[PDB]
Amino acid sequence: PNTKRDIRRLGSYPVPPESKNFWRGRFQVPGGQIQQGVSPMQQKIFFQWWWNLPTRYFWRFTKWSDFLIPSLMWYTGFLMCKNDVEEGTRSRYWY
Amino acid sequence: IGPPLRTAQIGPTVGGNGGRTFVLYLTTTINVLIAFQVSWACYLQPRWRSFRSDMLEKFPSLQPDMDEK
Amino acid sequence: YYWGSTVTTEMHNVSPTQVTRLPNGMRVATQFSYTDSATVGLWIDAGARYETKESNGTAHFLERVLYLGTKNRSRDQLETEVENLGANLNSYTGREQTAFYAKTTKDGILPCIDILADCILNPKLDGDEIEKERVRITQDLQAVNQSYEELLYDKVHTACYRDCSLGQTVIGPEENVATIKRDHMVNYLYNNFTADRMVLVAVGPVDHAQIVKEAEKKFANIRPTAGPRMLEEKPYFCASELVYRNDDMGPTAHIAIAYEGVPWRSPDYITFMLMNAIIGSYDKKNEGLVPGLQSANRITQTGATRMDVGCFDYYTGFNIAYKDTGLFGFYIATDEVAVEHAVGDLMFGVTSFSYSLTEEEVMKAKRELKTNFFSGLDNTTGVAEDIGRQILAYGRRLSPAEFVERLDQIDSQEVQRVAWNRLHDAEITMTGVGPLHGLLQLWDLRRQTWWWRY
Amino acid sequence: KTRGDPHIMRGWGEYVYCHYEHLREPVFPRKPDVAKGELAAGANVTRTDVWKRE
Amino acid sequence: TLAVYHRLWGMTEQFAARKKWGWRQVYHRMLPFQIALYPSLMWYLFGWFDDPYKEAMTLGIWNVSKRSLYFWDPLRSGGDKGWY
Amino acid sequence: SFHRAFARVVCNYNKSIEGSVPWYQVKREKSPFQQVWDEVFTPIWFKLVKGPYERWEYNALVARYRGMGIMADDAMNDKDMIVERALDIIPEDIRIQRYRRMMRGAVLAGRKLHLPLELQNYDPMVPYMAPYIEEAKFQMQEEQELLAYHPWDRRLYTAGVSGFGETSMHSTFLTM
Amino acid sequence: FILIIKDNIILYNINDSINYLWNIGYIIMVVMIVQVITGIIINLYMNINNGYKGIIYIIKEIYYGYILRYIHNNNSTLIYVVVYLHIIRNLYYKTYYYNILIWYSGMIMLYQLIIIGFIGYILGWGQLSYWGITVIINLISGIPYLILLISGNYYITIVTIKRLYIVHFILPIILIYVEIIHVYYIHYLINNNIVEYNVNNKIIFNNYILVKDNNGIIFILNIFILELNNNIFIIADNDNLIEINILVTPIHIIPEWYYLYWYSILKLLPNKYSGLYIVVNSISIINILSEYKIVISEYKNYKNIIWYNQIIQYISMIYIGIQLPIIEYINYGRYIIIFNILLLIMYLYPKKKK
Amino acid sequence: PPIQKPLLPSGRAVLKHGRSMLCSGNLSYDVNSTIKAPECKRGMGFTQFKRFTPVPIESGVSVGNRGWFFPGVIPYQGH
Ligand SMILES: CCCCCCCCCCCCCCCCCC(=O)OC[C@H](COP(=O)([O-])OCC(O)COP(=O)([O-])OC[C@@H](COC(=O)CCCCCCCCCCCCCCCCC)OC(=O)CCCCCCCCCCCCCCCCC)OC(=O)CCCCCCCCCCCCCCCCC
Ligand SMILES: CCCCCCCCCCCCCCCCCC(=O)OC[C@H](COP(=O)([O-])OCC(O)COP(=O)([O-])OC[C@@H](COC(=O)CCCCCCCCCCCCCCCCC)OC(=O)CCCCCCCCCCCCCCCCC)OC(=O)CCCCCCCCCCCCCCCCC
Ligand SMILES: CCCCCCCCCCCCCCCCCC(=O)OC[C@H](COP(=O)([O-])OCC(O)COP(=O)([O-])OC[C@@H](COC(=O)CCCCCCCCCCCCCCCCC)OC(=O)CCCCCCCCCCCCCCCCC)OC(=O)CCCCCCCCCCCCCCCCC
Ligand SMILES: CCCCCCCCCCCCCCCCCC(=O)OC[C@H](COP(=O)([O-])OCC[N+](C)(C)C)OC(=O)CCCCCCCCCCCCCCCCC
Ligand SMILES: CCCCCCCCCCCCCCCCCC(=O)OC[C@H](COP(=O)([O-])OCC[N+](C)(C)C)OC(=O)CCCCCCCCCCCCCCCCC
Ligand SMILES: COC1=C(OC)C(=O)C(C/C=C(\C)CC/C=C(\C)CC/C=C(\C)CC/C=C(\C)CC/C=C(\C)CC/C=C(\C)CC/C=C(\C)CCC=C(C)C)=C(C)C1=O
Ligand SMILES: CCCCCCCC/C=C/CCCCCCCC(=O)OC[C@H](COP(=O)(O)OCCN)OC(=O)CCCCCCC/C=C/CCCCCCCC
Ligand code: HEM
Ligand code: HEM
Repeated sequence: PNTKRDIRRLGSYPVPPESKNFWRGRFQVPGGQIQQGVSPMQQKIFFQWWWNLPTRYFWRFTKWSDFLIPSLMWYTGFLMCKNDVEEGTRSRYWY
Repeated sequence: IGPPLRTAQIGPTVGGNGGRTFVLYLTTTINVLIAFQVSWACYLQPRWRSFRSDMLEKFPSLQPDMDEK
Repeated sequence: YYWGSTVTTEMHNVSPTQVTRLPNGMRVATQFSYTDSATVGLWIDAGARYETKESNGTAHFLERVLYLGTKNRSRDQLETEVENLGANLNSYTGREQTAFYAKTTKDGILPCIDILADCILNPKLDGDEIEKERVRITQDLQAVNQSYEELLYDKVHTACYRDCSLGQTVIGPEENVATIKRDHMVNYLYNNFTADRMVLVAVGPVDHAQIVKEAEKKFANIRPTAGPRMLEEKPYFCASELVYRNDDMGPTAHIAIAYEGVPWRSPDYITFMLMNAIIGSYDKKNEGLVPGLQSANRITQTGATRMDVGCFDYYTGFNIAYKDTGLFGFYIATDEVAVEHAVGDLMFGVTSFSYSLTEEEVMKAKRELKTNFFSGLDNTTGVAEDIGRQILAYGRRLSPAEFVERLDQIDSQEVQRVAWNRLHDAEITMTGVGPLHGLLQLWDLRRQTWWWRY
Repeated sequence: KTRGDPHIMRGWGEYVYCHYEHLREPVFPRKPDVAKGELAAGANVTRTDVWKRE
Repeated sequence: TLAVYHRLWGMTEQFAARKKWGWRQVYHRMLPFQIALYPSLMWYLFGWFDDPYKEAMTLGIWNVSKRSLYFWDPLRSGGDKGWY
Repeated sequence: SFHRAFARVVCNYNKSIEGSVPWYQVKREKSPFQQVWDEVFTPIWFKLVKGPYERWEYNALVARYRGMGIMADDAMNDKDMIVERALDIIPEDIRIQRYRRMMRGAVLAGRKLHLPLELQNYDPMVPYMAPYIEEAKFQMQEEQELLAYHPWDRRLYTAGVSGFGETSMHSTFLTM
Repeated sequence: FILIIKDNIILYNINDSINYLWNIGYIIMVVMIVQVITGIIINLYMNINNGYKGIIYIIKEIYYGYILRYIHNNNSTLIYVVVYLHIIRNLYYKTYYYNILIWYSGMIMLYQLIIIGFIGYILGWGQLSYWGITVIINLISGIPYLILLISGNYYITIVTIKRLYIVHFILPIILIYVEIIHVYYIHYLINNNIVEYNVNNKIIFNNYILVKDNNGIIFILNIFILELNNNIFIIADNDNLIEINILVTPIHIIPEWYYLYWYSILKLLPNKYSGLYIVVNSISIINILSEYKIVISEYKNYKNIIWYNQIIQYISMIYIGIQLPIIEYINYGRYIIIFNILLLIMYLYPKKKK
Repeated sequence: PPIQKPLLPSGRAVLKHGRSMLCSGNLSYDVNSTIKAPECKRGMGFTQFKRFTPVPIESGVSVGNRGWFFPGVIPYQGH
């Protein structure tokens, strides 16, 4: 569950037995907030995928480029071993 | 009304986590013993035997073959 | 483990208690104090225990009527004389000991000896006084007019000591109270209030020689001795339940659980005093500087956490000693639904003395035991009670230094040895009043005196 | 630019930048230099005399 | 008064040593349980050992002659070579 | 009894190290061997490996925080008890902005978006939680020492709690 | 138990910001059910006296028995792929840092799964099955008379198959029970998020997360059906369709792909016992990765270099297992093992202060 | 030796508000005195069991609240 301060309830109505987990994830919101939304039945349901598509893949690739140098080094190890194996076999067996 | 007043909890707020400490101690001990066994058998043991053979080159400590112990 | 001696130079700086035996056999004990007030009284070895089943209640009746006039004086004259001296005559009667003392100014010490001697030796047990007191005693005898702590204190003795006179109550049964007459009281005075069983205790700006001279003069005609008391076996401790299940007296339940204790003169008595201090006492309405949730007392701390509410509205340990037996246990006043947690926690605490008691808890308890004892000796009446009770119990008064010397030797290991011998896997008695659905059978509670762990 | 020091921690192990740890303090903690701006909170206030003015 | 505070601060300096001692005392109280654990193990593992170790482990009380009249291997009842 | 002898050894040893200065408060001079190692290995290692690697990781972390619009101290998880105890006592104005920053970050991260660059010019490594983390550690150390210096015995599996120390009911599998 | 279902499915709250990597656990639970169901059905027709002839009988004579045979074999491959990906996921986000109880409950299911899968492979009763168990059982030849008690004879026989079959039938049912302890700890100890901190953006599971989880599990099903019916990936070695010959060894003796990592560890280290112990080390050492840390941080969302090297290290070790015991491969494999040890030490060690 | 005081020390002021040593009556027997010797209506001894706190018991009043709950709120399964 969340912190004791967060899950401390203001109301005295008992927690229903089917909502135990729901009220253990309560948060104590400081300063209030305004939440707004619209039913999906009155919205475009696929455009956001297209609108966010290029930025999603740009940030994905720039993060994954951090593994470029490690992967090249492992790949360099993969090549050396493969060709060290071939030379060893030929030297030991081939005439 | 208003935001709730600040108040510190009455501790202690930790404890009762002994089963996790046992798992830590148990796992560290096993892996430490594994380290000694692996290091001894894979590296130190063969080198000791090679050193033993070198001393045998002296031939004054040659092992009897009729000992049939 | 031994951590040193806690005796100090100040403990040795106390006026000595001088005890002398008069020729008739009355002991006279005095301690000088730099006070303007004094306490003089007679602590007599007598009580309900030494009464027979038919006469039980006579001693209490006599105590109430003793100050209601004498042969020489009258109730109005006696009350007037004491008031003119600026003093107040007090008295009490217990199962094994009785006292008749006067709190007075310095000039009234010797006059009060005369009044107390006249009351004890020449009581005018007028029939009218007896009949009026019979009405008062009868009302007192009703259970509705008694507190629940008083009821349980009597019922603990009734349950534990079924075979001997210690089970008798001081007030007595209503059948006896209805029939007591002057002759009963006159016989009790003759048999029990004898010189060999009396101690004259004077504490204040007093001189031992002067008190002795007055005592010999005023108690000259007291009966020197009475026949030796009957020889009896060790009082048998009966492991029993005596529970009054009443669901029409509100939410609070009162429970008392007892173990067999030790006599006054036992070498283990001071250990049982310390164990009583370790159990301690707690009150939700007087928590003190330290809250229950952060208490050093282990019983208190674990109790305060139960169900986020606490399972002890009130509890106290008790250690009751008699000449040849004792009772050691705890008393609880708790919510009905909390009784199983409360008895279980206070029994787990007593069982812990036999297994896992820390040096820290013992050392804290020694200091709070010493604070309680020394603070009780602050006023003259406190000193007088201590002198009189101790001389009756031990034949001598233990000095504060001696008490500390013997307490220094007791440690966690000594508590563990005594508890293992006497309290571990021991028989218990349970007594109760109020809504006690949660209280289990005696055998179930008697299995909590030992642990599967360790 | 940021005020953090990239090399605040040393030795073997996976890199990490953070400001806080769980370790215990000594009963006689180093006296903080509040005159220069150092923070005084916790043991360095209670078990020291930095708070004392003249 | 600072001296008093120094003493009050310092009375818990050795917390780690005191908590170690506490657990060492819990472990001391658990050592007696070995008296039943070890014999129970050897009791369950007795059939695993070889006969000469069975005899030594029991100080010679158990031996081949003590095997049941109807040994679980009937060809070895009365000895490894049978009764006769 | 050997336990009694062991108990005396422990008592005497601990009595002989009371008031000892902690290792960190000693004025320590490096040995003539560690000084040589610091003269040779440390400078080259910093220039070629440690310096560049740690700058690379640090600069990435600052960018990640700036993209979410959060501070470094916002990133602390309240499953850590010191963080939870510190968060109990932070003043309301600090609390309000911390919550708003953390909410914006999660929305941005969940929707795979980044904070506009117009709002990214701030230092994310300002240690605003430091006063309260230090107070919380002090409170917890006092409680550890004065109230938890021994493994206490309690009645087991009673009142919803195992009796092994935890204080919340129904907080383990065996107390369901 | 309709109010327990409602508290853990209908009104169960989860963060909105989780990725599809949080859908892996749901996939494991569903495919696990399928593997148990298809196993029970397969045993209605299977012959334990000759597993070789039972498989042929199911494939040819039973109506749609080929579906049962291939689903059970191929779904076991999917169980290990999804479980290993779940392990990689947990390592990447360091979910073990605070939710260690969840990690412990999971590792138990991992240990059980290893035993379940191996014995099942033996039930095929082919060349690799017979020779694989013969090789592995010899590892415990040090313990006296232990091999005889386990095998029930001096060589592997139908006696061994009968007893291993009971373990294969029952142990998976126990694994399902441990899945309830795993879900209990997940619901009590709230799940981690893609961000380090805890934020107020949770939504109910049934209306949002379950729809997304079904989309993922249907996408994995489109791939599993292609493999199931057309064998686009070779996931079962062909050598297990050869009848057992106890006198002649097969060309190579290797387990399924999902045991290759541990197989190579043994094949690499010279001493047999050392190889077994290093196998023990890898699974146990990852249970205490965060235990020695002292700073207030979960090491989350850095560049995760050590993580990536470790994942590639698993892949390379798996690759070396496939190859013959060439000397050059042995040398490189040993370097990888040493490299893996250093990576783990990086995880464990706490940092000093400059 | 005998113990003459309850195991739980009062910790409160003996004298009542506005009343001094001079005008408090006799603290040994005065009804309003906080240290008056209890009357042995049923005999001496029960003071070892007696609760000396003047406030009446409020059954089930909470003392185990660490700040996790507001007054009047019922914990459900400890949370
Ligand atoms: C070089 C050689 C090296 C060799 C290597 C091997 C070394 C040997 C030892 C290995 C095993 C170590 C065991 C550790 C025990 C730890 C105990 C502990 O502290 O627990 C609490 C502790 C929790 O800590 P805590 O929260 O601080 O505790 C406070 C709470 O009070 C705690 O309370 P809580 O409730 O929060 O937590 C309790 C927790 C504790 O449980 C666990 O977490 C699991 C612990 C046990 C693990 C499993 C052991 C299996 C091994 C034995 C079996 C072997 C069989 C062999 C047979 C061979 C035959 C041929 O959960 C439970 O109790 C769950 C119980 C569920 C029971 C359900 C039963 C079914 C329903 C009821 C009955 C049936 C219905 C009725 C039917 C009636 C019919 C009519 O547990 C953990 O955190 C650790 C869990 C284990 C993690 C993994 C350990 C790894 C060990 C390192 C070595 C691994 C090597 C690699 C192995 C590879 C295998 C393939
Ligand atoms: C580097 C610097 C220099 C280093 C210097 C080192 C200095 C130490 C070495 C020298 C030690 C000298 C010891 C002097 C002993 C004095 C003895 C004496 O006068 O007695 C007074 C002494 C104390 O009397 P007390 O003052 O009343 O105090 C009572 C307490 O016991 C008092 O104890 P406590 O309260 O302190 O509690 C601790 C307690 C208890 O402490 C412990 O037990 C420690 C437990 C810790 C956990 C251990 C877990 C298991 C670890 C296993 C590791 C295995 C590794 C293997 C590695 C292999 C590969 C390398 O310790 C003892 O009981 C003391 C033991 C004294 C020695 C005798 C026992 C030693 C062990 C023998 C084992 C033999 C195994 C053979 C295997 C064969 C295999 C084929 O008497 C005893 O209690 C001693 C006996 C204790 C029981 C031992 C077992 C007896 C078995 C009897 C069998 C009967 C069979 C009958 C058959 C009948 C058929 C019809
Ligand atoms: C060549 C031959 C060689 C031969 C060699 C032979 C060697 C023989 C070895 C024998 C075994 C030695 C084991 C040594 C471990 C030392 C670990 C250590 O340093 O502990 C310090 C550590 C203290 O840590 P700390 O951080 O200072 O403070 C802990 C708390 O956070 C805060 O602490 P706190 O003190 O503030 O909290 C208060 C509370 C703290 O309480 C705790 O810490 C308790 C934690 C929860 C325990 C329950 C876990 C849930 C159940 C798990 C098992 C599930 C399945 C069981 C049934 C399966 C059936 C199929 O303390 C107490 O309550 C004090 C009294 C405790 C005893 C109560 C007795 C009644 C309950 C019985 C259970 C506990 C017995 C003692 C522990 C036994 C350890 C083996 O204490 C513990 O580890 C506590 C015990 C937890 C582990 C229990 C494991 C039970 C056995 C499971 C099976 C294991 C199989 C694997 C192989 C076993 C062989 C190695
Ligand atoms: C070569 C290597 C060897 C390695 C050796 C390793 C050995 C490990 C053995 C583990 C055993 C664990 C036992 C724990 C028992 C339960 C926990 C406990 O003590 O609880 C304390 C708690 C607390 O007790 P308590 O002390 O609070 O008691 C308060 C008051 N009373 C006594 C009334 C409850 O005990 C219980 O409440 C549990 C009930 C009692 C359980 C008694 C033991 C059960 C024994 C089972 C019988 C079958 C055994 C068959 C064995 C055959 C031989 C192989
Ligand atoms: C610091 C000094 C300590 C010692 C102080 C002095 C007092 C103790 C000294 C004891 C030393 C003498 C030990 C004699 C051992 C004889 C063993 C022997 O011959 O066994 C043959 C037996 C039988 O041998 P066998 O297997 O060839 O049987 C042949 C059988 N027939 C004849 C029918 C063909 O061997 C065994 O059983 C092997 C195991 C030996 C037993 C374990 C070791 C000896 C234990 C001695 C225990 C002593 C306690 C008293 C007796 C207990 C039993 C009732
Ligand atoms: C030779 O080539 C090689 C291979 O191919 C052959 C490999 O696969 C491999 C890797 C292989 C592996 C890592 C796995 C190998 C697996 C093997 C050998 C399995 C052997 C069979 C068993 C272990 C079956 C025995 C079953 C068990 C002990 C249960 C296992 C699960 C456990 C212990 C977890 C918790 C315990 C349980 C679930 C048991 C529950 C117990 C009960 C319910 C009992 C209740 C009893 C009562 C009275 C109530 C290598 C290294 C290799 O070199
Ligand atoms: C809290 C959880 C507890 C779980 C406990 C699990 C159940 C434990 C069951 C204990 C069983 C004890 C062993 C029984 C063996 C029976 C022996 C017997 O009858 O012998 C049969 C027969 C006799 O043949 P003989 O011709 O006389 O020659 C044999 C050699 N002298 O064969 C044998 O004796 C063979 C016995 C082999 C036993 C091998 C024992 C060693 C096994 C190691 C187990 C390690 C387990 C580790 C678990 C770790 C979990 C984390
Ligand atoms: C996670 C659960 C399980 C997995 C990993 C698994 C794994 C496998 C494996 C790999 C095979 C052999 C594949 C092949 O023949 O090449 C197999 C065979 C078999 N399994 Fe399972 N199994 C599991 C559960 C079960 C269950 C619950 C049962 C029975 C109730 C079962 C019954 C069988 C049977 C009868 C066979 C022999 C048929 C065969 O030749 O495939 N399995 N198992
Ligand atoms: C039979 C195999 C297992 C199944 C059924 C399974 C199922 C689940 C499910 C449903 C979740 C919750 C949703 C999710 O995060 O995807 C989860 C969480 C988790 N699992 Fe598993 N799991 C299995 C194996 C494992 C293993 C072997 C480990 C550890 C090596 C593990 C560690 C975790 C962790 C740490 C989490 C927490 C996820 C988080 O915090 O976000 N699981 N698992």
